[PDB]
Amino acid sequence: GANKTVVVTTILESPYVMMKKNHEMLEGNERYEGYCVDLAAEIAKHCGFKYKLTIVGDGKYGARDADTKIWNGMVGELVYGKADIAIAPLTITYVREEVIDFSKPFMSLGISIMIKKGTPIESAEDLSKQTEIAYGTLDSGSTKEFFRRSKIAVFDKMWTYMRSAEPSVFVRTTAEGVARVRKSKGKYAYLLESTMNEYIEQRKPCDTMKVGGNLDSKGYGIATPKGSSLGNAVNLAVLKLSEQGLLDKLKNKWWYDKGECGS
Amino acid sequence: KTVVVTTILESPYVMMKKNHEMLEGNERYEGYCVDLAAEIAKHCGFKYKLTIVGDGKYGARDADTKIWNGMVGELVYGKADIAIAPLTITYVREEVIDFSKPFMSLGISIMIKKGTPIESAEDLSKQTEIAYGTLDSGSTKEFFRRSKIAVFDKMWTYMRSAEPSVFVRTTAEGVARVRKSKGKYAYLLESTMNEYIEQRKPCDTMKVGGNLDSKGYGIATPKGSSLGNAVNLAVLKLSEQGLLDKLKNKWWYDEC
Ligand SMILES: CCN1CNS(=O)(=O)c2cnccc21
Ligand SMILES: CCN1CNS(=O)(=O)c2cnccc21
Ligand SMILES: N[C@@H](CCC(=O)O)C(=O)O
Ligand SMILES: N[C@@H](CCC(=O)O)C(=O)O
Ligand SMILES: [Cl-]
Ligand SMILES: [Cl-]
Repeated sequence: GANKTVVVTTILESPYVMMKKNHEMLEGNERYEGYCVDLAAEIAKHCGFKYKLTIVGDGKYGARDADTKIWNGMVGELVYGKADIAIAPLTITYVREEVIDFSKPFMSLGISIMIKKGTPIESAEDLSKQTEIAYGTLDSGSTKEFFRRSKIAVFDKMWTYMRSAEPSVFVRTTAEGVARVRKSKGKYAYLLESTMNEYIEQRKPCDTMKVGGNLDSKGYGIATPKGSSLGNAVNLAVLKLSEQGLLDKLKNKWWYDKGECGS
Repeated sequence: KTVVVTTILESPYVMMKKNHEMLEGNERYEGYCVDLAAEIAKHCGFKYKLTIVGDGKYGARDADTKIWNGMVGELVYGKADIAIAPLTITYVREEVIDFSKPFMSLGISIMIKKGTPIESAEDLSKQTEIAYGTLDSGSTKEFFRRSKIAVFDKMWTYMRSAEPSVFVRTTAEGVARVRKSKGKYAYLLESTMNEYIEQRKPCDTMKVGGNLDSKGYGIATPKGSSLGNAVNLAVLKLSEQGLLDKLKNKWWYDEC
């Protein structure tokens, strides 16, 4: 049929998608800025479609309820036909690839540790061997599923602690995890993707840091419903933008050019 | 029936075993990609035959004839069913073959003989005493040829017309040339192979600077192959189980 506006699901996650300072008087895509906003514009230009950015209603990345088998978050938006494409820091995973399609990765990341500066923690093994410093992850995301599923001894030990910790060590948004690190006087460490860790490390008040190596190695992909006619073009678009150096330029723009913690 | 796997002799991905002359079939070979092939085939449930690519090339399309050579050509022209190798995911290749999600990350990197006064690609571009080049018929050469990025464009203009040729036929020859040119040759190659060589005797090379780009190796299949979906899920499964990390540790295991 005639061309239709593509519905893009995304999530309010800095610096991927952020409200512009004057958003209260703006409409449509103009309300937003950030890495994924710029990426969405590039992808759409290369694939030749118009689009509408829509923030996912439940503010979640996407997990499958064990009871009802219903997908929530952005994955759910794609699975149930509420969006045509997800352009967001959405991690490529086995269980998601079973139900949606992913482009080749546009950004690499690994699970990493965020501490308040001066916290006596250097590694995941460090965390697993003590109890004074609590630690947790985001809900409904790939990091929590990583620990839940891991058969690796250290990570399994961490999961058995996290799943039963009281009060809950899990948070609903990345921002909540960051606040919890900043406010807990070194007694909370946050497990999150290295991309978000490195971003926060450059924001005032510059009181956090990433420690140790990454726990795994993965990537974000642009996601489409299985069998979507958009998948092929979007995939080539990602590889073209990568080859041209544009993805590198966008990361520099949003992570480091705008960094608040010096040169 | 039996899946024909095209691969290439490239340490530590695929190597001839000691006394391979008395061995046969898949048993002749060892390495990261040999182990990976075994895991993939187990998860997908097929039997396979490892075969070394006839022309010993990764794959490039000839400008005139528009014929693909190397492992890419073997997939394009139906000589193999799947490629399991350090085969780089690129735009131009994705137009003619399919790739799994990446099983290993890499970037183009600089190898120098230790003590060479080079810190970066920018450094290389702005001098002429030290010659530099890349592998033939591979993604690295194609990257520089295609690049509009100013430093890389400048490097390409020099490399394409340098005499004698700065290009080499195999990775081993690039490394040998670095080691024998007394610091007057730098080799542009993927960080994976750079890091591997860095840890092997005579310990006289090193990787300098950051990587020039960021990409990955994928398992490749002909377009519309029945194997694509299962292979892709198998890679992600192996990744999440931590086995790709274990295999990297094994074959890049630490001479220096
Ligand atoms: C090589 C590690 N790995 C596993 N396969 S993936 O999850 O598609 C991925 C994506 N991006 C970078 C790395 C990466
Ligand atoms: C994020 C960079 N990037 C470009 N897209 S790719 O070439 O499919 C790839 C593969 N592996 C890691 C990274 C990677
Ligand atoms: N990128 C993750 C969310 C962040 C996290 O889980 O740490 C996902 O797609 O689920
Ligand atoms: N991995 C490369 C070969 C090595 C190189 O080009 O440096 C390819 O697939 O072409
Ligand atoms: Cl419309
Ligand atoms: Cl430039």
